[PDB]
Amino acid sequence: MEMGRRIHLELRNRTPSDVKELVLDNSRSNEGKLEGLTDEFEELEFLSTINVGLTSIANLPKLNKLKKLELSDNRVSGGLEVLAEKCPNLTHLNLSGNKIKDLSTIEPLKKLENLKSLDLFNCEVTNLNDYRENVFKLLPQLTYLDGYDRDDKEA
Amino acid sequence: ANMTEGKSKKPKTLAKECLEKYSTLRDQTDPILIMKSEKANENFLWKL
Amino acid sequence: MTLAKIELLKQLLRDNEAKTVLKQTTVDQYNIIRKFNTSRIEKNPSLRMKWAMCSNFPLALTKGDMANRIPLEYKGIQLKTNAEDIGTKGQMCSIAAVTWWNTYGPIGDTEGFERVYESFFLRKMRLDNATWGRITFGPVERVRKRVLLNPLTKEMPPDEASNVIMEILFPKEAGIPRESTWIHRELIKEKREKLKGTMITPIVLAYMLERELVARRRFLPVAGATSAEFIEMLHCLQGENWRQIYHPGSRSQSMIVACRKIIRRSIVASNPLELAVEIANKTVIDTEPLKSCLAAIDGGDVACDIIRAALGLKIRQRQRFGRLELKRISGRGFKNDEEILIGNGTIQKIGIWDGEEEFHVRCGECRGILKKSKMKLEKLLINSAKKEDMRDLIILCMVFSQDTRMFQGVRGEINFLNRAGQLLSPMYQLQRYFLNRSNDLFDQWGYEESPKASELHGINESMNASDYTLKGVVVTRNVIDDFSSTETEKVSITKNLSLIKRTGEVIMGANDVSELESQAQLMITYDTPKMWEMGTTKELVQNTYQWVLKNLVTLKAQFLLGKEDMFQWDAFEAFESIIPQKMAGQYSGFARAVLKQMRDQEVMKTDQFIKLLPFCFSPPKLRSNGEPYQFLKLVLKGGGENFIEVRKGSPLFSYNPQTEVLTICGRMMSLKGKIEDEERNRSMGNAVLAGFLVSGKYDPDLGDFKTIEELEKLKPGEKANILLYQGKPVKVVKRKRYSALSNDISQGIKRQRMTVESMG
Amino acid sequence: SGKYDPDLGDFKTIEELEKLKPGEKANILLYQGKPVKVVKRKR
Repeated sequence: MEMGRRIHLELRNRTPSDVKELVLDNSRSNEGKLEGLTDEFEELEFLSTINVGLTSIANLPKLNKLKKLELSDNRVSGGLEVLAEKCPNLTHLNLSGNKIKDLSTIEPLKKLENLKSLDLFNCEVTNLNDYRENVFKLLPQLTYLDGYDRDDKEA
Repeated sequence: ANMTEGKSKKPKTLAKECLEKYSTLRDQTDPILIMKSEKANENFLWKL
Repeated sequence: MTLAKIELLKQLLRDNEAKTVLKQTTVDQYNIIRKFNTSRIEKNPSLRMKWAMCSNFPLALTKGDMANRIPLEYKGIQLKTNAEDIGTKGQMCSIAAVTWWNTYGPIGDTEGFERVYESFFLRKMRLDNATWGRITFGPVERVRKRVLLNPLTKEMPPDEASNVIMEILFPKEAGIPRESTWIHRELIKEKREKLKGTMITPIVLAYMLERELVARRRFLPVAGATSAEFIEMLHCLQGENWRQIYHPGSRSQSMIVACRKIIRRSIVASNPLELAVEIANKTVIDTEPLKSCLAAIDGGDVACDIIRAALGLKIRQRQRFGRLELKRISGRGFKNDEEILIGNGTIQKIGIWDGEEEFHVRCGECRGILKKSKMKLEKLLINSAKKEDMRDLIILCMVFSQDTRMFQGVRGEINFLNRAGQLLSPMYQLQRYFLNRSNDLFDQWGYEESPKASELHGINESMNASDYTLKGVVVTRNVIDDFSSTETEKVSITKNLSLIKRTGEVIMGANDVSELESQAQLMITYDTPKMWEMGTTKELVQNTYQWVLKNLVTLKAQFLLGKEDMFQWDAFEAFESIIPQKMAGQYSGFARAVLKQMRDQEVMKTDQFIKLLPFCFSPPKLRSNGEPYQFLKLVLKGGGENFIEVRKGSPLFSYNPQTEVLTICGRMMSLKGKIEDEERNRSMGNAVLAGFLVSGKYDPDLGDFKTIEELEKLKPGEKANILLYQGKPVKVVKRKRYSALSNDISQGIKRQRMTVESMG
Repeated sequence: SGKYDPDLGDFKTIEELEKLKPGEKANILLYQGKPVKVVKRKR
């Protein structure tokens, strides 16, 4: 199975601007990328990339309608500033299970202002003193986190 | 966690109530072994 | 070879004797024909083998092309000869060629041994990983017991074992699969897949499977554990004057609980037998009906024995009274009604046994011999096994003996019932009274001097090995071995579940079962609404989801039609009991709207369909305007963890599509995927020639016969010409459904009794 | 709005009360043996 097969199954061989969500899960990728998603995409709301072996974020269509994106179980470790230049309209961010070394990796999210929830589970950065407080004062725009900002609501 | 008024109760009753609240874990009979010690036997520990 | 087969057949028929015998003896009679061998068995195998090993070519090689791999003489050593043979019609050879083959020659495949000889390698694994301990040189007390020599993958009776073996490794000759392949479908498919890819002779595999399935049991002297794993090593573990510590490298409690629940459910109603058997054969334990472990173990708890009697199975004919297992030794007791005053002052009319009698008595781990006369216990010999078991044995034998002292020792009252609320006979009422208050007849029974002797030593009322014992009771420091001649004699079953001998005598009563509740260590999934309206909400949800899952094909087919008849199913009525009354209607309306949307504007999604279907049993209550209410969290009775998540999953229900698995009430089940493709993968076991019924005779209109692979090509409802068993041409029709004879019989009985009651 | 209804579930902690939504009814406990049933209000 490949990203192309998932794209064909979800789109069912139709125009790219017909679905506002994608499910790219359990898909092998060339050197850890997210190919199979052409830049021609114009409308997209939800994303899902799990067990894709994504190692970096360097290929992504420019978008202005996406609000949620899901990355998990990946060895990606690099600056995410490119998201601002690609789609500065993210509201739900999920990095659960990813591999991030230190706090500097999550710095480039400051320039994004629409993010309200960020998820980081069993991450090497999560095991630090005052990581919760340090992240909060580092990303003032954030309104939610792993789930315990002040209360518990569901996405 | 099992919220309580604040009364003092025997540990056995507290454990019983806590397992009742999380009944799914208590009624687990098929173990999905994840890791094993070099010498210990998983079956014996699970049965215990 | 088939041409060689036909040529050999023609040559054999050329003689008139072959023609007359072949055309005379039917296929069934073939067995007799085979047994007419010379039987000139060697008188002394040792001498024969010794002589043969010194002969030039004792080995009898089968004619073939293998010999060309090896010369008739290698390195100046004679190996094989080209002289003809009369005994086997092959060639002759010597062990020299065998050793050379072990040295050089063709190299075979090593895969087959990984799985084919699974039992032997499992034995080796259990030996290697076992942990040894100290050795206790002191004397060891051993009891003679009927033990299973070797562990079994799935114990089954010999006939079922043979049928399963044939269904596994003999795809042909599989006419009309019985009511045994569906029970063992998982074993069938597992062994079929494992043994595929081999080239060993089929008879070897058949014998190995027979060893792996058919049970082997024997009388052995054992002390301690008794599972087959320990019996394998009994030769090293045990010892007349030495013992070793050994730890080799469940369903029972669940079946006990299920049988007890079935007994309690059926007794309260009239005609308990039919209802009990319906529930028993409609029950399942995680992969199989109850006739998969009941038929495995020998005997068991009284409830299991009664259920087996209700079903078709063999039960040990020991007399169960409360917990006592009694085996008569001699004497005949005349059961005559008599009026006896009880110690409480009341007078009861009950049956008493005139005449002397003796019984071997067992209870848990306690064995003994009891000798009783009418209205009196005479003698009791026991071994020290356990305080609880010894007390139970003493009290139960006391009550059974109907000793006048036991009656005069009553002090309270006897008006008890069972969990079903029924008044029992005075004997069982007294049993319960004395067991509840053990220190009632013990105090006034009277004491007897200690058994002054080399080994015979007494026991006091407290069960401690203390002298000044009870009148009659004696504890011998020896081993009492009892319960011989387990004839499994013919036993009848009355409607009220109480068994009786070939004569009118009663062996097991409906009330022998003890009213003790436990927790099923496994998923006890029934198939009848009547049963599961007892337990907790989690059990109800699990059973409803299992009912939905089992008959997924029918529900999925009815979904396409789009009619409300699909939702008005009795299976969900019990579910209605665990949904809040004030809000169940809103759930039903919301789920109905969601499922209509699913049918209209999207495609199949099994997980959400299963999740949302059951809540629609109750009538809907739409919004004032008319639109359905919307929810995302269905609350259930008990609150807290008893709640369903509409979106992805919850404690009671969570389906993961990455691996396509289903977790219900903390239990993982394999939904390979969706689609009739996954339906057929579920049907990947079953049995060869299971989708075809028999109808008509040869009917040569179809010409020659067709194989199973070509049989599948035919569309449902066609007619095909096939061979049944060893020949027997017949005409068959491909089935359009899956059948269950037990369900049909149960429904017929239900209709019959409904008619009887309506006329009455 | 009512009284103790075991069907609705056990008593709800402040954590669940704070995250509750208007128009939803819950159960609370004043002291040992005096439970009560309450409902959220917009005002």
